[PDB]
Amino acid sequence: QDPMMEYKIVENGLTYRIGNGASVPISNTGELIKGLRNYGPYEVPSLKYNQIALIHNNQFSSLINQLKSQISSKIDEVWHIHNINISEFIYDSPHFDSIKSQVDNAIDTGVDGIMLVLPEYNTPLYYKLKSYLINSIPSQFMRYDILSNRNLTFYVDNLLVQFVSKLGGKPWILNVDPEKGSDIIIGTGATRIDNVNLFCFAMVFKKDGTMLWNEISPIVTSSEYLTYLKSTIKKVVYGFKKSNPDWDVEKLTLHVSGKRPKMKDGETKILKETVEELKKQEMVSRDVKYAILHLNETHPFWVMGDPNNRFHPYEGTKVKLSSKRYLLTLLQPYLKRNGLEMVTPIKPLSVEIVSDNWTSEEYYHNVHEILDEIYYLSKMNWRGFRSRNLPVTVNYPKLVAGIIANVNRYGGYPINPEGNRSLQTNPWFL
Amino acid sequence: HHHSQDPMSGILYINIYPIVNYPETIKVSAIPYYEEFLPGKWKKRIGDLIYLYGYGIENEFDEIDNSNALFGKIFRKYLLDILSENIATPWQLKELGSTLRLVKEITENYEFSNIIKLQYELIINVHHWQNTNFGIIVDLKINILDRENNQRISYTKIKDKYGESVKKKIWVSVQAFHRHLTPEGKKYATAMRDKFNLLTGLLKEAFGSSEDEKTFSTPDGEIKIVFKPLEIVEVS
DNA sequence: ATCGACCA
DNA sequence: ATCGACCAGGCTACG
Ligand SMILES: [Mg+2]
Repeated sequence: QDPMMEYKIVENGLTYRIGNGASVPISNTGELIKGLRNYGPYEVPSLKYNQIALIHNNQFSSLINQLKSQISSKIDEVWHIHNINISEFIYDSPHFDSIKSQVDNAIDTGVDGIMLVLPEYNTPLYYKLKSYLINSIPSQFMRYDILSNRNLTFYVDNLLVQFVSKLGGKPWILNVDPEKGSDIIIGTGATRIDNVNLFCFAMVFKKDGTMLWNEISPIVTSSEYLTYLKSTIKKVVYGFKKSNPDWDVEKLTLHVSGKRPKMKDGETKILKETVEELKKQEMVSRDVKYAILHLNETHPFWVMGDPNNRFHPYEGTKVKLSSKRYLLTLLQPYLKRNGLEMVTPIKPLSVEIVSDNWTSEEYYHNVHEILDEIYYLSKMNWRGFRSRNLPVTVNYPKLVAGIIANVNRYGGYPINPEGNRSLQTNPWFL
Repeated sequence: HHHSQDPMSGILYINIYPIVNYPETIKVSAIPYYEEFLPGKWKKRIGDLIYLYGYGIENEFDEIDNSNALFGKIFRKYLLDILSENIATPWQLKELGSTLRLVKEITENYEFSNIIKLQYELIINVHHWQNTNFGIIVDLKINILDRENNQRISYTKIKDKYGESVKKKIWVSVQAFHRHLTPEGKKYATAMRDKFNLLTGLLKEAFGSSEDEKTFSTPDGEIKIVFKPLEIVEVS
């Protein structure tokens, strides 16, 4: 069973669930946009004020009117968000104080989200503003200088995917067999931000791709990694459990990723201790079946496939490198209307099973269920319409790390995440 | 020796090149670990023993076979040490440890090649599957170097020092030399196939092999590497 | 920061 | 990011 350096392909047919009980196929942006505009997203966000603030420095600009135009029509026609008005706030000068004034002015009027335009590529200003907004209101940033030479129709309708998600909406979820897969998947690990400092993360997902809870540790040194890794994971399950008391977690999977201290034996030890402690504390089932997997997009392997598929392997290909390590093809060239697209070479994902408490008879059966699940989770991405060559359990922590590292590097506002409920349950990182 | 028969349309290929012949028994000799020990060729620390092998063997030694778990631990490093004595010009050794790294300056013409130096870097590891199956994993990076300095220059500083135009064309050139894009910076239909041909070509040149196979010499016996990417079949 | 990739 | 994206029919764009 499971012969090595052979390959098996995930059984296909996975679909999205977009609302009105409608299912569209994956890997077809045209079908998804058609479905969204006929049946809406899986969940239109319920808003307080039905009001969105647009902040910019261009008074009576034509492109600002075209932008506001595309936003207003597509938010109603594609995403079925009705009766939204867009109030404009002009900041006199492109500096933090001036822009923060208009931001705070927009908060005082009562808005559900802030769409802010900035003139150029200013990394410190962007992250100081982003960290401020993250602690206050859902926000979506834009650059004036780039939307000049873009087709604003593709620019806006792609931009709205993450903004609808930031407002609490649910663009689409995965259609998954309820009898297979994990009850929850915990993406956890850590990411170095300096040569010396790092932070731990843990993010709880349903098998349908939705994020239920997420926590980050404070910025610490590598000597404190294992301690905060255990504390971070326990706090995300606490938050998951209090918001889902009715959920007996009987199968659990841990997706460990991130460039982190090289303590694999110690990390596995502590992670197994954490699950046992959660068992004692009745956060998961007393007889929970679980597995710990290491997911890495960085590795030296490349896989070449069919000449009719741009010499690429097909989606869901599972190559067995060795007894407990696999290469998973998450993404492939996709049919567009007039033929197959041209791609730069696509690298597979390395998956290593590190620990489990399964019996020998169910081992290989369970391994391929969570390998299939890793591929399925690679089809959940609310950052836009194009697919990401990462499972959501690794993609979203990487987005969190990009904000944390840059805010720490350029001097933005601290996230203060544990206190805010919105930050724990909303994809503020998109 | 050990012969690997059929090691591994619907056929896939991986950047692992099989060592179909290798000595089934090797000479190994162990000594207690000492804290002044520093890693190097022909020795490998395993726990609190330091195993000597290959040219590090002198008088007193044990002989272990591919059935022993210790064989794979040592042969994975002893392989790279052997390959490191077989580098052909213009390739040079850059680094040797648990990974073997070779470099050559790219001499094909590319605009801005009087200020910016480019170098293929083959990154070589050893894969150990089944119980008796070994192969070399080869990846390819391209290093960007300021020719004045012979020192690494990032994409940011090139734009700073030499202008944004220069950086753009250098990036496109690296992608072209990687066979990820056309020399014109455009995605094309055979990129993955041409990338695999480039790996196989640079690898055969780095170890002075003109042909599909090549045999190398070890004190225990002769190794034989087949310079064709490993095949992956769909399970029955 | 539209996003999508990608040495250590 | 060096670049361009997505529907059926057919105003070959837009949807
Ligand atoms: Mg974003």
